[PDB]
Amino acid sequence: GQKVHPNGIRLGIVKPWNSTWFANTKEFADNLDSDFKVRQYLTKELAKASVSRIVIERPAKSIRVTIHTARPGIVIGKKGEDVEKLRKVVADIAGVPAQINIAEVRKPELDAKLVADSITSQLERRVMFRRAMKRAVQNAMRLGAKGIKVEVSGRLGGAEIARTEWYREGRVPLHTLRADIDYNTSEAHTTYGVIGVKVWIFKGEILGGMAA
Amino acid sequence: AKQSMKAREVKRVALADKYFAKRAELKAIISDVNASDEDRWNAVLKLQTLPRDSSPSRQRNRCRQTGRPHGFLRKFGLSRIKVREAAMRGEIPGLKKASW
Amino acid sequence: NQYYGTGRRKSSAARVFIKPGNGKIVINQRSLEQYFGRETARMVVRQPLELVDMVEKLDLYITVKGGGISGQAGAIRHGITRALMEYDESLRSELRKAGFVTRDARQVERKKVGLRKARRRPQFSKR
Amino acid sequence: PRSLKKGPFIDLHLLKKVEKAVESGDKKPLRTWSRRSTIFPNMIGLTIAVHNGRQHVPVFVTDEMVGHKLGEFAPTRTYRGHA
Amino acid sequence: PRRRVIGQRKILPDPKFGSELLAKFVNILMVDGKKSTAESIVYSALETLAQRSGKSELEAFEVALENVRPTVEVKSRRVGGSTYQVPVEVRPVRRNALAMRWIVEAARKRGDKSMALRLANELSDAAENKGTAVKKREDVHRMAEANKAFA
Amino acid sequence: RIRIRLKAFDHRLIDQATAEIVETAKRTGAQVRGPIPLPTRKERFTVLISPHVNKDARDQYEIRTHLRLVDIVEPTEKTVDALMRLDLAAGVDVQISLG
RNA sequence: CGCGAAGAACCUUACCUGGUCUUGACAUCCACGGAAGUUUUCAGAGAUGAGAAUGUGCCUUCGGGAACCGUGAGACAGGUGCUGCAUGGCUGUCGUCAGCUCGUGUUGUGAAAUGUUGGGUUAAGUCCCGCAACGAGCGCAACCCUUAUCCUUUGUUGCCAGCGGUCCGGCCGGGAACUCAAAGGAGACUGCCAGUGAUAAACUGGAGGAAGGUGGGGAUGACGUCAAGUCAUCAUGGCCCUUACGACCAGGGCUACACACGUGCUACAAUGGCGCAUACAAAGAGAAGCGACCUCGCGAGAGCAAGCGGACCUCAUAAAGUGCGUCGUAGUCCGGAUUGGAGUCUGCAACUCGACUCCAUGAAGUCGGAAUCGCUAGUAAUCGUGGAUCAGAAUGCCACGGUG
RNA sequence: AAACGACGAAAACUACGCUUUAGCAGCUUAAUAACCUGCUUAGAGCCCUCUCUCCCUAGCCUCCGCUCUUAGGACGGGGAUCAAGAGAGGU
Ligand SMILES: [Mg+2]
Ligand SMILES: [Mg+2]
Ligand SMILES: [Mg+2]
Ligand SMILES: [Mg+2]
Repeated sequence: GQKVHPNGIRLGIVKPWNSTWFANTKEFADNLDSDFKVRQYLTKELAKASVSRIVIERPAKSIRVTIHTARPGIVIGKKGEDVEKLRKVVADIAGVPAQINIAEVRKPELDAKLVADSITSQLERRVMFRRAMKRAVQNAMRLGAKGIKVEVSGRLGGAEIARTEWYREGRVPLHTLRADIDYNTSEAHTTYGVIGVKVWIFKGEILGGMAA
Repeated sequence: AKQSMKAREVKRVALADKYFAKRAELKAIISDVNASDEDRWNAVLKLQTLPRDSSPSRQRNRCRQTGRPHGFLRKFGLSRIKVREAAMRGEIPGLKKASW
Repeated sequence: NQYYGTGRRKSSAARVFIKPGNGKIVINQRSLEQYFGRETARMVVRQPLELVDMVEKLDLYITVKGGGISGQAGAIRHGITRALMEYDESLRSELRKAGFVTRDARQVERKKVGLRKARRRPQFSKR
Repeated sequence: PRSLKKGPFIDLHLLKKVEKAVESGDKKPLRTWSRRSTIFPNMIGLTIAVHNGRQHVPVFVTDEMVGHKLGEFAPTRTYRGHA
Repeated sequence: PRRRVIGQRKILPDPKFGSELLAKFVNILMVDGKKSTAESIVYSALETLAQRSGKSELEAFEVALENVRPTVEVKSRRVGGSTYQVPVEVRPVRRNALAMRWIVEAARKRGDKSMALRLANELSDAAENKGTAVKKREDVHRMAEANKAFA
Repeated sequence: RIRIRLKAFDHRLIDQATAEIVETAKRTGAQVRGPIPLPTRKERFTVLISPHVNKDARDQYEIRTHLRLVDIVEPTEKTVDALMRLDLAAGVDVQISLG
């Protein structure tokens, strides 16, 4: 409750948005709800495949959903028809004609969500929490990142007291307005309660801002 | 986000979008002085025994996602607490913190 | 002829078109006296041509458009200076040696949230 | 207020009940539940028990109340002094 | 300010005749941003005073200010809640400023048909050391010089 | 006689969209008037970020709207078709006027 | 403590009063039947009971299907009920205060220390020097948003520098020097000369400069403190009610009261009120809309009503200012509240409970103890305008410029 | 009033894995080496999936929505199998 949310301050410098179509004060509540529904359905449909980001667009009364994942095999399916099969249901949800795109990420351990994922899975399957934390740190460090701050709140390792713990390797700035700060948060459900996982990742210095 | 209050609001739309023509013509007739007293009285008496909760200006504008009965904004159709988390995540095409 | 300037001050903006002859200052169509009420102002807009001596040897023609007597009164001066400079440029000295060459940036700050007038703060209830 | 040409707001049922009372010639009170209804001159000479939630308070309507609401004669709060 | 020690700011040269003293008098006499009517009042009063005294306007204003010019400021540098004030000499700039502030305050104190008339009447008294400015100067100086054992 | 009003939020993409129509016109025709940027509309909103009670936590956001005009006074047989057969990029909005 | 509540007449909103209910107002589910559905008739204030006039909307093998209703339970609902002493998320304060740590090395047997201390300097753990310290992270600044001089690009709904007609109006003929419009940049960096300081860092002057030492304003709130505040935005592990804490609508009350308090508007009257020429702003909102004219109304606004998702039209002759007159120090031609009545906007309905209006009574109050709070520059202080909430209902909130 | 510290030294998808090559980097006097690493590409070991090397046919298409129909090209329809090679990729 002290630090500012970094995405909301990095929106207008380097970090791209997740919804930037054109509405006029009438249908964006509806567009926002449709985006939320399609994202929450995509999460439940691809809870196994590691999925990090979902972006939306609305060119000329048509919805385009772009998914950035690391296991496109499950979503594509055999003979490349499951993607169209689920495009049918997302088009039914969105009403307007729909199309979907896949932006499979090579070496995606630098993605905030996919680096905060599978550690929730290890905690759920009762793997040691300290082992999971150190594995996540080493995996996020070995790919060339310059710093990952992940915050874990609530019953560390299925404990009985909601405590606060956080590791930090490298350097993770939060006040610099040029540093690419990929931020996300996830939750783990266990037999003893719920745990929160917040992740900041410092990609490095990026000058020139947008337009590559 | 009470479920009991989340149905009355949608009823107040699903019933107010049906009596649009009759109410509009009645308002025009009773607003134009070029009418008859008996006809206007009969029209207002017929209008008043129409279901009360079907009036247009009898429903408070309710938030879309959470239904907070205060701070409803026309621009986003969402309350302040939800528009904060929406603009902070970045789903609003153009919402950046500002500085004049 | 026409040596030109563009004075600015507060949210105002002038446009002086000096030329050679005799006072005949004329602002936004009206003449000086008619345009500017606060006789004070009717001196800021004659100060520059005083530090030289062209009060009666040059002409003029302005058209300020923004702000209020507050600073429109001044933008003229700045300009009458920038353009006076383009008459001879040897005057740059005296004119800077009098403050008539700088554009004052003094603007008007923003009501910040929680305060009530930029700086002033809601009175605090003692204890 | 309301537009001069729109008309008063006497109830469907209240009008029927007062018409029944006036051609039956009964002295029994007529109980009414409406509180935002106006007054008609034809009720002069009748006892109306108007309801405000606590009691059916009686009104012996005079010939000096037509152009206002009958509910002004029956408050809802209970207070006649702090002590 | 403990560390930031600033100088003294510059004011407009008062293009009516040209005098820093006159500019300061105008900008201390004005209130509620009414410098236009304040200038009209003070200039009418000074022009009347010029004929009333027989000298020039600026010279008559300067000598009238000097004749009621004070010398000591009675400040409150006490160590705590206990009452322990101290008189001290005044620098020339603050001296002139305080003298003209007392003049413009006596102008508001004494009432008449108009503020221009009040200013003229009070300047016509400060010319021969009368009115309110000289009385206030004497009343401050007596209590500033009667306390000499306290340093 | 024919004009297009471009409405967007990004000056780094609305310029590309303008280029993709002005070059198309200059290729399948001529006599263009270039991009004319109208005064952008900025709408400000103060939002309380206090969940229950804090009358000090305010955030001052603003929504931008950039408008540009691309008018081709003299059209050929191919200009209208070339500027209407475009695969317009998402996000931008086109108001075309053919009087 | 003008807090949520960015606007409680009913609806509303969770409180109160009467009445209807039971896998319920709202969620998936089977046995099937009726297209869903539109107008009215009635008893009840209403809650929802009877029902008629009716429609048979597109489709497989017609042991029919989607969609919507209806009943029968059981698989289910529902909780603004509580637990912020289970929590997530969020926020305020300490505090944009300047500190909070780590790696290696060194020192002491060791706990531990150095770095982080000491002089200058600053807004600063900011910079320098010395010193077993050397470096690094979160940190103080910058990178982010505007203003301040100048350059180029594009010139419409805008400008008329110059030229022309001209209904004297930029109307267009024209144009891109300018103000303005949005895109990319030059640009203030101790860069300089002098003094001081340790031949440093720095500070002070002055020169150029549009701006000078951070050029000027805003977001960005460092480890941590307050079982700090919200299970009433929301989600949420446990208790909980399951023929009622779930649920039904109508009428009240959240707006009341011998009181005390935070905050602000309104006034104390000669810089002040009464009226008649007359002036200069920025930024905004607009299709269930913004709503020019005109006919009217002492006034609110009534009728008719052009244009416009708008550099086009509306809201919107801004004032303070200014030149005149006038009043003359008086509960005042100050002060505008309470009162009876009148219509108007507005939403089915303003007795509880709106606002506007103008005729009429014209309160209090006449710079206010002890205390006490805000401001260091285009800021205090005054004047008006604009914006969101919403059928209307701002002295509250957020912004904007003028004076200064 | 309480607050211990033990075993990714019980690496929990292989992202096909499985092979191998140059440099980088953590390591330290400078280096190597294990791998501690990712990281450009090479080739095939080895399981692979798809279009194939089969033939028949000249299929073939596209502005006018229908048509013999016109420069033309990356244009291309049915039936069982694959001997060994070749493009891609890895549900
Ligand atoms: Mg739990
Ligand atoms: Mg020191
Ligand atoms: Mg300098
Ligand atoms: Mg409403």
